[PDB]
Formats: sequence, structure tokens, C-alpha cells
Amino acid sequence: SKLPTGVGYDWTGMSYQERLSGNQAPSLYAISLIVVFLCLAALYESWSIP
Amino acid sequence: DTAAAIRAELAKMEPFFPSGLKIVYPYDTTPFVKISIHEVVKTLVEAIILVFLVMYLFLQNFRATLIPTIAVPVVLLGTFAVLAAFGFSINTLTMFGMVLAIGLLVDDAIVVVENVERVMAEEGLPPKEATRKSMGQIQGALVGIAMVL
Amino acid sequence: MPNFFIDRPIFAWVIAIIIMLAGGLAILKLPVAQYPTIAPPAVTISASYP
Amino acid sequence: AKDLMDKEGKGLIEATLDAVRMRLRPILMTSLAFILGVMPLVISTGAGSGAQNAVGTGVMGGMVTATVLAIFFVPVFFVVVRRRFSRKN
Amino acid sequence: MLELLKSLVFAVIMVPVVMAIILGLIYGLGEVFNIFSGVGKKDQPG
Amino acid sequence: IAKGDHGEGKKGFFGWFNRMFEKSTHHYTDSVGGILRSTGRYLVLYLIIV
Ligand SMILES: CCCCCCCCCCCCO[C@@H]1O[C@H](CO)[C@@H](O[C@H]2O[C@H](CO)[C@@H](O)[C@H](O)[C@H]2O)[C@H](O)[C@H]1O
Ligand code: NI
Repeated sequence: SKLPTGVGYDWTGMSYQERLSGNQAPSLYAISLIVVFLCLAALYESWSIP
Repeated sequence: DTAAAIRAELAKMEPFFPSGLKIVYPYDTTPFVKISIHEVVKTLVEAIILVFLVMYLFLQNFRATLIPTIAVPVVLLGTFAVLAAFGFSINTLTMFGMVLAIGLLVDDAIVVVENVERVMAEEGLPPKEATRKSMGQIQGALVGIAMVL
Repeated sequence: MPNFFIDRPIFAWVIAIIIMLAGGLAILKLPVAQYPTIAPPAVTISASYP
Repeated sequence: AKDLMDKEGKGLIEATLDAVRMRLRPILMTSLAFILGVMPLVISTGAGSGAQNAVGTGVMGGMVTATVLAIFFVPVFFVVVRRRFSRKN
Repeated sequence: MLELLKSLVFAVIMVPVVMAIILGLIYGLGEVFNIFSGVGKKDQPG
Repeated sequence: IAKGDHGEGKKGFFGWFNRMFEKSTHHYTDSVGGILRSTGRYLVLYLIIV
């Protein structure tokens, strides 16, 4: 940002990719954790037993 | 999505514009569609309200009215799932179609919730015994109404 | 068919919720656009002799 | 009415009357729920209201006449399809 | 959110109004269907 | 709930409603009695609206 005007930037390749997402693990392990909290009870038929 | 890409493609440009030069959007289809879906979503919510009012006004109990209310969202979003799996989009037409869908579907729920109510109101048997009995006299109707429809 | 669920109250909740996540995901993943394409696709050749 | 016919011991007329009397309310619950479900679309204006009006005023008129009027006529159809052409044996 | 208050007021007011009308319609129709109660069918199918 | 009660003995507006509804019901039923004695004209009035 501290360079002459008219100069800008962009990321490519690996850099470009890491932009889309690098870490979704905490989201999809979270949904893993809820679909697990409930799918077990789909047999234990129990509150909190899972 | 294309327009969404176009504001992106273009959002990177302004910092290197010369002095005095500014963008402007004289013809734009999108906010029509943002609004078209805003309006239907709001009709849907207020419909869910109105259903819950006719439910209270008829079963006269806070508890009873939770049942058919909960069952509607499950149906309607459930539809996104299945029409996603047939390659259909959440468009003007489709999204608009499901309001009618909400309308039809609500009673699929209530006919049975009610029928159980009315059955327990004379032989006076618990919710289990009554709802089971209720399934016995109707459940067969529900598949066929659905088939013929 | 229904009775099975009458005895098994939660498992229904599991069916419903799985459908709740399926649909709630199905918005976030599906394309949003006014019009499902409705015209004969057409290609257009274009020339210019000055 | 049919269930009262076979699964219980009944002829048509009295069966119909009991079905229709037991069944009357639900019809209104549904139709009131429904007609009111669609309320916004018919009342709606602006914001590209062309569609939801055309859909709602279509389903509404057809919802009243299919309720206020059909609860009277259904019984006659179900009787006439039997009373005038049934298995006497 | 504010449109929701509008929704609630229309809702509460309207639920009875429409309700009455549809009952009014069967109540009325019932009376006119009472007046005009017909003789029966014809013997041709038999 | 009780066996046989249709909520008439209930506090407030709600009872009024249940009574006038149950009334609307008797009316309607006693009216379908009349209609059902008169199968024919109805079949052909049905024709006029068809
Ligand atoms: C899995 C994909 C396929 C889905 C479609 C499968 C069809 C069967 C659905 C399972 C539900 C049971 O389906 C069952 O069918 C028979 C067929 O008359 C009905 O048996 C019948 O009972 C009495 C008279 O016999 C009447 O109410 C009615 O004539 C009919 O329902 C049951 O009431 C219905 O519950
Ligand atoms: Ni009487």
C-alpha cells in the first residue's frame, strides 16, 4: 500500500486458493458435532445420553 | 451470480481512477430480485403467524399451536433440499411457487393434529392412544390425496 | 408407519432436523437468480467490414 | 363416510351426516389458515406485485367457493354415486 | 421488524373478520339451501 | 383433556366462540339433512354451475 500510485496487487495460484478458504475445520467439525449430538440419540432415544 | 461477479471485477478498479472519475448504475435488474424474494419471505413469515392465530383461535391452547407451527418450516426448507437435488434454482418462479406450497401443506399437518384432538375429546384417551387411533382412520387418505394431487 | 414414531418421539426430530440442515444448507449452496433459463440458446456470429 | 359405512355398521344418509358433522370444523380450520396464509399476496402492492396478486386472487375466490359451497355438494355426490348405483346384495 | 407490528395488527384484526364471512356464507347459504329443497332424480339409468 | 367436553365450560371469549361455532355446526348439519333428501335438483343445479 506504501508504493507509487497506479501500482496494485493480486494473489495467484496457491496464494489465490488460500483466499477462498484455508480453515473451515472449526465450522464443519461443529456441524459434525451437532449431527453427532443428535444422531446418536436417534437410537438411545434419550436426552443427553449421547 | 454474474452481476455479483461484475461488482467484484469492478470493485478492484476505483483506487487507480484518475481524478474526478466516478461510477454510476443507471440500469440494474438485481434489486428487483433481492426485493422479489424479500417480499415473498415476508409473506411467508406473516403467513406462519396467521396460521398460528387460526390455530390458537380454534384449539385455544398455547401448547397445541406449537405442533402445526413447527411442522411447516420443516416442510418448506425441506423443499430447497429436494429441488436443489433436481438442479432447479431458488428463482423468482420457484420461490414464488412455494408460498402456494405453504398454503397447501399447512393443513396436511393440521387435519391430523385436529383429528387427534377431536378423537380424544369423547373417548377421552391419552395423546398416544388417540393419535394412533387417528392415524388408523386417516393415514391412508394422506398418501392418496398426495398421489392424486 | 406413524405409530413407529409415536413410540419413538426423538427419532422423528432427527429426521426433521436432518431435513432442516439439508434445506438450510440448500439455500446457502444453490444459485440465486430471477430466471431459470427459458429461451432457445442461440449463438451469434458477428462481422465488420469498415 | 366410507369408514362409517364398512368399519362401523351404517347405511349412507346417517353416516354422511355424522362424517360431515364431525369433519365440518377441520375444513374451516384449514381453509381459514390457508385463505389467511395467502392474504399478503392478494393484499400486496408495489415491489413488483404483478405476480402475487395474480396468484393469490386466483387461489382465494377458488378457496371460498371450494369451501362454503363444496361442503354442501360433496354429500350429494357421495350419496348419488351409491344411492342410485350401488350393490344391493 | 417494524413491518412485523403492522403484520400483527392486521393479523389480529383480520382473523375474526374473514372467519365471520366464511361462516356467514354457509349460515346464509344454509338458509337459502333450506328454502329451495328439491324433488329427486329420474328413472332412466335404472 | 376430558372425555365428552368440547370446551363450552371455559372462561371468557373462548367459550362464546365454541358455543356459536357448535351452533353454526348444528345449523349446517340440519341443513345438509334437507339437501340430502333432495338429491336430484342439486345434481342439476350442480350442472348449472358447471
Ligand atoms: C417407499 C415409497 C413408496 C411409497 C408408497 C407406498 C404405499 C404404501 C404407503 C404406506 C402406508 C400404508 O398404506 C396403507 O395402504 C392401504 C391400502 O388401502 C390402506 O388400507 C385401507 O384401509 C382402509 C380400508 O382397508 C381405508 O382407510 C382405505 O381403504 C385404505 O387406507 C391403509 O389405510 C394405508 O395406510
Ligand atoms: Ni336439529
